[PDB]
Amino acid sequence: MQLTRLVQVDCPLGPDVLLLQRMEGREELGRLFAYELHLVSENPNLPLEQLLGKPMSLSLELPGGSRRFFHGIVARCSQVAGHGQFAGYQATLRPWPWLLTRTSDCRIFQNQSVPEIIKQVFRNLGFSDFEDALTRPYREWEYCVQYRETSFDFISRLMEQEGIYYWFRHEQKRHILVLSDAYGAHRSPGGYASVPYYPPTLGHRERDHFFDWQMAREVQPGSLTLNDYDFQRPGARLEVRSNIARPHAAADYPLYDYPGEYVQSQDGEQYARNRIEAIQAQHERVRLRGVVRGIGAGHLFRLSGYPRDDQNREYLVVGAEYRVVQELYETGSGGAGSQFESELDCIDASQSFRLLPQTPVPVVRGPQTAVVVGPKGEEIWTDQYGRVKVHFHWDRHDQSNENSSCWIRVSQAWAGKNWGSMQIPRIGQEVIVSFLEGDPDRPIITGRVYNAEQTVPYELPANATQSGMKSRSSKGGTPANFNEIRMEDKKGAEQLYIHAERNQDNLVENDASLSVGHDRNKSIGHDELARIGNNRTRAVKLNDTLLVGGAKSDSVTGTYLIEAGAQIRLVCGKSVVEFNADGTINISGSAFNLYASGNGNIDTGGRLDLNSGGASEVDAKGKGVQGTIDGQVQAMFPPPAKGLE
Amino acid sequence: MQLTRLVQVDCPLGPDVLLLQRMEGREELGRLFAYELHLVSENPNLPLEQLLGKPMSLSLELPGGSRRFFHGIVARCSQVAGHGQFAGYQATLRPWPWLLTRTSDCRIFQNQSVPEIIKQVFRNLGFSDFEDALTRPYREWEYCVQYRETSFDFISRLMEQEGIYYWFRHEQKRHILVLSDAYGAHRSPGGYASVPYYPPTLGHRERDHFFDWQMAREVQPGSLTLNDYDFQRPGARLEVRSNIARPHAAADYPLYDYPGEYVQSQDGEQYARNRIEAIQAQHERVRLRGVVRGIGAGHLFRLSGYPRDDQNREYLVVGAEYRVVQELYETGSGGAGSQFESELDCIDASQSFRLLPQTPVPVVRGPQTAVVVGPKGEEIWTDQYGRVKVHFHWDRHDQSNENSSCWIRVSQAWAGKNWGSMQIPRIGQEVIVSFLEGDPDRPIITGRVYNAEQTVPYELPANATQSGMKSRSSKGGTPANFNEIRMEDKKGAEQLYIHAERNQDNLVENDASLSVGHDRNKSIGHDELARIGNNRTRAVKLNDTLLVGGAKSDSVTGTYLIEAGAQIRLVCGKSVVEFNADGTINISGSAFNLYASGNGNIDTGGRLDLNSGGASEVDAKGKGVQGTIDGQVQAMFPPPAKGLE
Amino acid sequence: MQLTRLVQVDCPLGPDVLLLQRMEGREELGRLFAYELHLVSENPNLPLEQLLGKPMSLSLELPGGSRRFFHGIVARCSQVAGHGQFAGYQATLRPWPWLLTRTSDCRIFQNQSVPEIIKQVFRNLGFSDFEDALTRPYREWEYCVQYRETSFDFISRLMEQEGIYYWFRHEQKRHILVLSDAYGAHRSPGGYASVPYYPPTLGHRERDHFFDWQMAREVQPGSLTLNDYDFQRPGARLEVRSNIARPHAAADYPLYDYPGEYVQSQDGEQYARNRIEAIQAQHERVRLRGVVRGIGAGHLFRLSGYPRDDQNREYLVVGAEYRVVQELYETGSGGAGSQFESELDCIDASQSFRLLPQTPVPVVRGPQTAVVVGPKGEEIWTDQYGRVKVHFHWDRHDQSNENSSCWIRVSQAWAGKNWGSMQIPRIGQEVIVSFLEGDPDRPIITGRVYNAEQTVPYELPANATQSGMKSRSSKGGTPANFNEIRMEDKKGAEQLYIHAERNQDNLVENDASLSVGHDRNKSIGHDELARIGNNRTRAVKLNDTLLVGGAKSDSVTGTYLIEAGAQIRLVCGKSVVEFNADGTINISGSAFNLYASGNGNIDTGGRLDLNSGGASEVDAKGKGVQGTIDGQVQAMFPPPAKGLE
Ligand SMILES: [Cl-]
Ligand SMILES: [Cl-]
Ligand SMILES: [Cl-]
Ligand SMILES: [Cl-]
Ligand SMILES: [Cl-]
Ligand SMILES: [Cl-]
Ligand SMILES: [Cl-]
Ligand SMILES: [Cl-]
Ligand SMILES: [Cl-]
Ligand SMILES: [Cl-]
Ligand SMILES: [Cl-]
Ligand SMILES: [Cl-]
Ligand SMILES: [Cl-]
Ligand SMILES: [Cl-]
Ligand SMILES: [Cl-]
Ligand SMILES: [Cl-]
Ligand SMILES: [Cl-]
Ligand SMILES: [Cl-]
Ligand SMILES: [Cl-]
Ligand SMILES: [Cl-]
Ligand SMILES: [Cl-]
Ligand SMILES: [Cl-]
Ligand SMILES: [Cl-]
Ligand SMILES: [Cl-]
Ligand SMILES: [Cl-]
Ligand SMILES: [Cl-]
Ligand SMILES: [Cl-]
Ligand SMILES: [Cl-]
Ligand SMILES: [Cl-]
Ligand SMILES: [Cl-]
Ligand SMILES: [Cl-]
Ligand SMILES: [Cl-]
Ligand SMILES: [Cl-]
Ligand SMILES: [Cl-]
Ligand SMILES: [Cl-]
Ligand SMILES: [Cl-]
Ligand SMILES: [Cl-]
Ligand SMILES: [Cl-]
Ligand SMILES: [Cl-]
Ligand SMILES: [Cl-]
Ligand SMILES: [Cl-]
Ligand SMILES: [Cl-]
Ligand SMILES: [Cl-]
Ligand SMILES: [Cl-]
Ligand SMILES: [Cl-]
Ligand SMILES: [Cl-]
Ligand SMILES: [Cl-]
Ligand SMILES: [Cl-]
Ligand SMILES: [Cl-]
Ligand SMILES: [Cl-]
Ligand SMILES: [Cl-]
Ligand SMILES: [Cl-]
Ligand SMILES: [Cl-]
Ligand SMILES: [Cl-]
Ligand SMILES: [Cl-]
Ligand SMILES: [Cl-]
Ligand SMILES: [Cl-]
Ligand SMILES: [Cl-]
Ligand SMILES: [Cl-]
Ligand SMILES: [Cl-]
Ligand SMILES: [Cl-]
Ligand SMILES: [Cl-]
Ligand SMILES: [Cl-]
Ligand SMILES: [Cl-]
Ligand SMILES: [Cl-]
Ligand SMILES: [Cl-]
Ligand SMILES: [Cl-]
Ligand SMILES: [Cl-]
Ligand SMILES: [Cl-]
Ligand SMILES: [Cl-]
Ligand SMILES: [Cl-]
Ligand SMILES: [Cl-]
Ligand SMILES: [Cl-]
Ligand SMILES: [Cl-]
Ligand SMILES: [Cl-]
Ligand code: NA
Ligand code: NA
Ligand code: NA
Ligand code: NA
Ligand code: NA
Ligand code: NA
Ligand code: NA
Ligand code: NA
Ligand code: NA
Ligand code: NA
Ligand code: NA
Ligand code: NA
Ligand code: NA
Ligand code: NA
Ligand code: NA
Ligand code: NA
Ligand code: NA
Ligand code: NA
Repeated sequence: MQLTRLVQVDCPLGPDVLLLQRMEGREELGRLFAYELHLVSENPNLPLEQLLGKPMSLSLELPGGSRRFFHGIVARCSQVAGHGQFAGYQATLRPWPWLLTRTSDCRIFQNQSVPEIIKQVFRNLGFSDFEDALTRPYREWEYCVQYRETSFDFISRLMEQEGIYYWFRHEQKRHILVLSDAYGAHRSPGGYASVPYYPPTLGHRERDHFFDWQMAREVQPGSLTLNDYDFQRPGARLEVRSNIARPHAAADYPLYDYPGEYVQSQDGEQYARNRIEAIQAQHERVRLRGVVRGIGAGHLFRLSGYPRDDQNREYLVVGAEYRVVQELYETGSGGAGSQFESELDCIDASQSFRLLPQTPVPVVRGPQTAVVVGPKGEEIWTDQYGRVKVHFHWDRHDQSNENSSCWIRVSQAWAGKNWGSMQIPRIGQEVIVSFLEGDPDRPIITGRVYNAEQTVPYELPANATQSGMKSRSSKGGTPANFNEIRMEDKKGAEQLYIHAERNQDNLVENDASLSVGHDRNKSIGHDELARIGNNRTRAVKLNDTLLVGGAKSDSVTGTYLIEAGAQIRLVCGKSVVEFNADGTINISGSAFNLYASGNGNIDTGGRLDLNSGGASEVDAKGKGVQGTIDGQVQAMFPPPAKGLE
Repeated sequence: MQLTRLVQVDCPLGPDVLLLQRMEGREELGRLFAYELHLVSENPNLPLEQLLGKPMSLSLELPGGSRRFFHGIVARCSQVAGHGQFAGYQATLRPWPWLLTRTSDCRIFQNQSVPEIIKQVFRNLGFSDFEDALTRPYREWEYCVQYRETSFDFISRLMEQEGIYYWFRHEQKRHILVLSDAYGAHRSPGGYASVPYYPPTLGHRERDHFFDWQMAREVQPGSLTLNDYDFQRPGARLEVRSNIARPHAAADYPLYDYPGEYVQSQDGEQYARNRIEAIQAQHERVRLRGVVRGIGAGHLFRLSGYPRDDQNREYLVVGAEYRVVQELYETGSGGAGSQFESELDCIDASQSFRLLPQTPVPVVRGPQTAVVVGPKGEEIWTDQYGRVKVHFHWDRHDQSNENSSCWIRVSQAWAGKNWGSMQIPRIGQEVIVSFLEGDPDRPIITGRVYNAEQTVPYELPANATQSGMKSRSSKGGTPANFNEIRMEDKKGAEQLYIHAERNQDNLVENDASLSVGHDRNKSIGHDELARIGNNRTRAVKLNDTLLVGGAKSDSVTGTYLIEAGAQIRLVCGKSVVEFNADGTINISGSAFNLYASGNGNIDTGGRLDLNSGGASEVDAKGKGVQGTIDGQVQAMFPPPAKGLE
Repeated sequence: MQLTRLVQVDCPLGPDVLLLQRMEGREELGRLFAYELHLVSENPNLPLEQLLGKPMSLSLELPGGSRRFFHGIVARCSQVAGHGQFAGYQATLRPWPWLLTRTSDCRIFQNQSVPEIIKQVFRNLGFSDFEDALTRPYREWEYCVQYRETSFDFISRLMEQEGIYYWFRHEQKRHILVLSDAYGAHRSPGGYASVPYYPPTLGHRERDHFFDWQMAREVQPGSLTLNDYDFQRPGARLEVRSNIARPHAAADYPLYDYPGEYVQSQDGEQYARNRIEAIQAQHERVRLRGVVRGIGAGHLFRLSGYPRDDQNREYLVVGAEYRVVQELYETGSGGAGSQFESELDCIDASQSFRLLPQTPVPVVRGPQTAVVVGPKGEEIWTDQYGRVKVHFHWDRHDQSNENSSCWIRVSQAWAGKNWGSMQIPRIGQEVIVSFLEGDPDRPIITGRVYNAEQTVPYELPANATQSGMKSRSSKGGTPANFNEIRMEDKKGAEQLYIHAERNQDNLVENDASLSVGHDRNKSIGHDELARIGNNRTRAVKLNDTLLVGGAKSDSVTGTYLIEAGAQIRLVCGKSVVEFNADGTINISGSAFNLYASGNGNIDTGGRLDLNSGGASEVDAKGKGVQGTIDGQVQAMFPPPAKGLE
């Protein structure tokens, strides 16, 4: 209210009575300021329930001109027990981004740009009151991650990567964060555009102006060429360069970094461009002092007092540092501007501003594990390059699903040009994830692991000596639908076990050579057809045995030679024929029929005639009958399957 | 001894003569102090053999009260050649933990708590003279590692992780390190419990008290929730939170970190609790100045001079900073307390103390290798989750064995719910070990490697084109007991070789389809039994050959049809039967017998009669005899095995 | 030129007129100096095209003695607008290595030593004007990498690892960088070798000398033992120690680090030696002040004024810090040495100098990928330990080939003593490379990956459910010369497919047991020979069928028993024999011949006689003829192969 006169402070509560003596306000464009206010006043006790966590309003004035009325947060404050004759305080102010320093997350941003990624940490826990004075387009980040760090640390490092900076466009209603870059972004007052300069010849003057200049210049790197890798296009022209030479000795000495974190070429030519431009602020920076109360970090002006036709040009004030000083009364009615002071760091226009990086790159010093993800009913979610998708064990955003990550590559055992090893991670099983050069924005899947839900395949903690690979039917995980190859290396009990869950189809292009040292037992269920082109040879050192349980059937287009070295019997019920190596043919039946279309000869070298001689019976020796054969076949697999109870 | 009067210093050698003027002693609870002593004295030369590496004794006095007689180590000292009129020195003191700064290890601690882990680096190279004033229980660490770092750096970071701090309980006999936490741990003198406060109205007073207060306060993070991963229980409620709000604006803004390094839940609720509590020291800290010689870092007191009913409460002095000043003689007989000075940082009780972390977390910036271990006679030491145990190549503690590590997980190629790849590392062979997020307390096994003792399986540095897997018999490593699958990819000489060290058991659930393009040679040693359920079909385009070396035996329950398209001979020594497609049956023997139980018919379409006609002999064409057959069988494998000499 | 008198500065342009007042020159042996020159002069505008990037020449003089005429680079310079009454400037000088600070590379050095590795970054972008005063030999580095960092940062960290340091041997022609170590490397003037010392009793003297001493000493670590791993010799005595004790309390307290980055033993005993020696500079350092204008960092001298027989010995000045001061005219004709000042840090000889390390070790915080390399025509380049060679995606040095790297080990899935897994990376396919403990000089290959040129083997992005391994013919990558094992896990359509690109050779040591649940179809191209030692048993539950397309041939040394349970026919064109289980033998032909060498009997139990009875024809039932059999064989694989158009 309180127009007696003199001191008028509010927004959130500020007494008009409470006087101010000193301040000390540093800042840099793209950094926080701090205003070292030392107060003194009447009040003994005021609360802490807001004022420590909420604004103050300051009012710096160039009357008849660009008032600078201020409004910003209190973040550290104190009182002082030196004088019980009147209060004394301290009060350092810092802007609203500071209140994103004392905070911390682990959060993933996807398919967003790195201006409007920063809008959300603002908006979700804050206002819309910031502004946009950007002009070119930047990169729309596929996958950006605020890793472990503080939201304030997060936003600024990204702004620094992209050349965005900021300042506070000072407003009489609502405070403002100016998201900016380049000439056509900043702005300044009228008639004020050109500010004075004068050596105050009698020590001091009744006037506001400049009384100091210094132009410091260091040598700066000449060119920062960049390079990255691109597996999408593993042949492409990866290199990118930037160059801003000004004409002098020992200038164009080059820099070079690998991972500049780019995918597409032109974007890497921007990044080299932004980081090259920041370092060239240092090339030429200028140092001033004046008693003028209009300018501050971010402001543009033009100097006219220390002249050169085009030395003193446009000037963006980067870091204004200033002071207030007074021990003022209502005495000597009047009293005017009790002394002030300022100091300055400026630049130009065709020579433009960028921010120097200075922050640890979120320090992911080793691998994590993650669940390879997709909720129920699913088992396989890959892509064309054998990529999968994961949730890291830090997600308060979904029941991890196809949105938990970008696609992540897998590190196979053996991988070549459309040939080599492949086992893609199923959904729900855990992996090892590394990070290329340790960047939390660049996962890569580098191995698998077993846990309590995803348990080892075999008998553990027991047959450690077994090894192999066993798969699982997909869509349907029944604890035994699987193809497996398993080598067991336990002495005396070694084995190689191959299990085809359905069908097996072995193809050998030239020759094959099965050698078994003891026995083979082959048992096929329904049918075998074996076919061999040219010749089939079968040699058995001892007894060859064959039981047919149906009709046996043998066709030979030419000749079938049946040779014995002892004896040949064909026994067929009551009709038994027997050929012997001594040469005695024996035949028994129950009748016989002998027919020749043409002729028949029966001859000897002894006697023949007819009747009496051939045995009364040459018996079939028991076996002959069909029932007997049955069981020599059927003594097979008619097995039990009792049933449980 | 030397009671003239005035200055009385000893333990390790201190002259009574040698006067002291200045000191400057800073400390913080949980940090080292340093006392900037500038001496002057008689002596020109005294040695360096101890005094630089050993104590001094100081004596600060509040006579008629709490004397503070001191005893601590010298760690940096100097003399000064300004005056040959009397000596001048410097002497900065620091406590005994400093003498664990200039040291360094790489050592593993197992199944120990993180109070009494610190007891050993103390005790093994030092004393038992420290104390314990702790009250709650902390975590008993399964696996804790002092990685590369200094013993002083090791102990303090752990104390900082667990909320333990310290101070020195000042003793007239033997110096003391107070391992502490919470109210019921600290302590203080009597009647001294309440110390004075007075603005020394005539500049100065004949009295000891306080003459300054300042209560600085910053805004602090509102809550640090934590989260970790737990593969033992990969479904569990990992999250843990902590909260200490005091009522003000912009307060309850949260923090969040992942790996807080916890296994079990409650312990993570402590860690969030300890780290949240440290940051809330900064919330409210108080700054004092007095001329009183009783208090120091760690001391508790209660102020009474600057009052508020409950503003000035209990006060644990966190960091006392103080001064001595004198140029004193035995003149103006008397002379009293030549001036002193102190400064202070205090806290309360229901608002309790914790340490701010500030030390690099032992910087394991990449993987190591390690030997997977167990001394002789052993080959396989795993557990239920397919874990093994390693020694890292830095052990001066055992011939590495089952105690070298905690169990470490392995990174398989393919791992799923009781299905997937397994090859567990044998004892003696080397691996690659990564560290989760780069923490030296969290190894994980991530790959294998060959070395000079553990050599590549094949012909190296030669058949680079071969690949595969070969196992080894376990318990018995004979350079050829093994199951192997080996693909060789050299053009013209390609091969797939499968080797079963004992037994092979292939199971196909539906169908199988072996196609070989050239030849197969199958040779079984002892027996084959092949059985097919339904039908067996065998078709050969050209000559089918069979040699039996024993008894051939063929049974068919129904019909055996034997069909030829040219000719059928059965030759049996001197009895040869020959059926021909034109229809001429030829039979030769040495006798024949023909019998029919019932009837016999012999018919023609030409003539028959008896005798003269059938050949004198239709010869067996040489082959018939048993000796011949032998060699057609036996021309097999009766091989040599000469013998070596 | 300009001998009026007084001030004589040049090389690159320096006016004789332009006066100098202050300087402030700090340095440390093994670091850059900086000379804080504040100028004042006539000139308003001089250019910037060289002078900022090029030298100045200073001339410090001890007339009648060791002149110190200087010549060094300007790197940051400024002017000042305070006085338009005469100019004012600043000008900080720094040596020529500074101009390797504002630069950056990622470059590999191979089979070179770490003195003459530094020669090239010098020589390729600079002069030969440096010098060599080294005496012992150092390590010839197999593989050294300047990773990301600045050339100045690169050279100094390596010099610090090896104990080399430097200073500038000040020359009247051409400036000099002294690459040095040990006593016999430094040097100094004559008669000057011993410099004075005097307390300037009337405040000041007409003379140059010392007027201050201080000998500061801290306690230092007692011994730094080292240890590394050596897979070449995985059993060897890795440990190495160093020790320099001087006699005092709390001294011999040890250090220990693992990776000291050594291969061979003695070299690690040097590294422990160099790093132990640096820390023992701090053990004893000495602080001086004089008005003498001959000495500077690197200079050796001997003090004689503050005596002790052997306290004041040889003195290598490590860091001289000095000053100039004057506001001089040509007035009071004469005027002499307008005042100067210096300050000092010295050491000795038998106690020798080394550099303290202080630089981030190039921070490779995670893995890269790389192409495993060798240009066209090649597919496999390995060594004896299964190592390959890579180019990292940052090479501007070759079309990456056998010189791109040192040999790098691969991380197999399973690796043991001449047994275990092997798939060595082919040339052109990409890998994952980690770095042991994150050192850019120690790659290790830790996994594979697919990209756009090196594509997945199968149907992607489709049969994700298939897995396996497929190789490729080497020397000849035809998109189907390969051995493959492939498990397909899709329900109802599961399969195990084995493909041998040429030959397959399965060996089973004891038994084998093929069980197929449905059918087997085996088709061999040319020949099969099957042989079984003892007994072959074949049982078929239903119909056994055999078609021979050539000559069938069966030999049995003993007996062939042919048994039927229904009937046996042998049909051979027009001659059909039929034996039946009731006992009726039926024979039909077109003639028959029956012969017995000895006797013949034909008998019955009914009637016989001759003629009338046996059938007019028992027909062959159609099948008998050879054409029919043909197609029962030949209905096989006479397939089409139409042709494309
Ligand atoms: Cl009034
Ligand atoms: Cl108010
Ligand atoms: Cl600054
Ligand atoms: Cl008041
Ligand atoms: Cl607000
Ligand atoms: Cl879109
Ligand atoms: Cl969000
Ligand atoms: Cl763009
Ligand atoms: Cl607003
Ligand atoms: Cl507005
Ligand atoms: Cl091009
Ligand atoms: Cl340009
Ligand atoms: Cl990166
Ligand atoms: Cl591109
Ligand atoms: Cl542009
Ligand atoms: Cl008045
Ligand atoms: Cl411009
Ligand atoms: Cl930092
Ligand atoms: Cl849920
Ligand atoms: Cl979704
Ligand atoms: Cl499943
Ligand atoms: Cl099953
Ligand atoms: Cl044979
Ligand atoms: Cl008979
Ligand atoms: Cl019978
Ligand atoms: Cl006396
Ligand atoms: Cl003494
Ligand atoms: Cl502090
Ligand atoms: Cl004396
Ligand atoms: Cl002691
Ligand atoms: Cl226990
Ligand atoms: Cl121990
Ligand atoms: Cl507990
Ligand atoms: Cl003791
Ligand atoms: Cl005691
Ligand atoms: Cl619950
Ligand atoms: Cl609480
Ligand atoms: Cl961790
Ligand atoms: Cl729990
Ligand atoms: Cl509690
Ligand atoms: Cl006296
Ligand atoms: Cl309390
Ligand atoms: Cl640090
Ligand atoms: Cl031993
Ligand atoms: Cl043991
Ligand atoms: Cl073994
Ligand atoms: Cl063998
Ligand atoms: Cl067929
Ligand atoms: Cl005949
Ligand atoms: Cl014959
Ligand atoms: Cl003259
Ligand atoms: Cl000139
Ligand atoms: Cl220093
Ligand atoms: Cl002039
Ligand atoms: Cl030059
Ligand atoms: Cl050579
Ligand atoms: Cl080069
Ligand atoms: Cl050597
Ligand atoms: Cl030169
Ligand atoms: Cl020369
Ligand atoms: Cl030995
Ligand atoms: Cl020695
Ligand atoms: Cl290393
Ligand atoms: Cl060695
Ligand atoms: Cl030596
Ligand atoms: Cl004159
Ligand atoms: Cl010496
Ligand atoms: Cl640093
Ligand atoms: Cl090219
Ligand atoms: Cl080459
Ligand atoms: Cl190929
Ligand atoms: Cl093919
Ligand atoms: Cl059987
Ligand atoms: Cl008939
Ligand atoms: Cl017919
Ligand atoms: Na806010
Ligand atoms: Na004037
Ligand atoms: Na040039
Ligand atoms: Na679920
Ligand atoms: Na048939
Ligand atoms: Na049986
Ligand atoms: Na000790
Ligand atoms: Na008074
Ligand atoms: Na609220
Ligand atoms: Na042994
Ligand atoms: Na039989
Ligand atoms: Na043979
Ligand atoms: Na140079
Ligand atoms: Na005198
Ligand atoms: Na001792
Ligand atoms: Na090419
Ligand atoms: Na034959
Ligand atoms: Na057909």
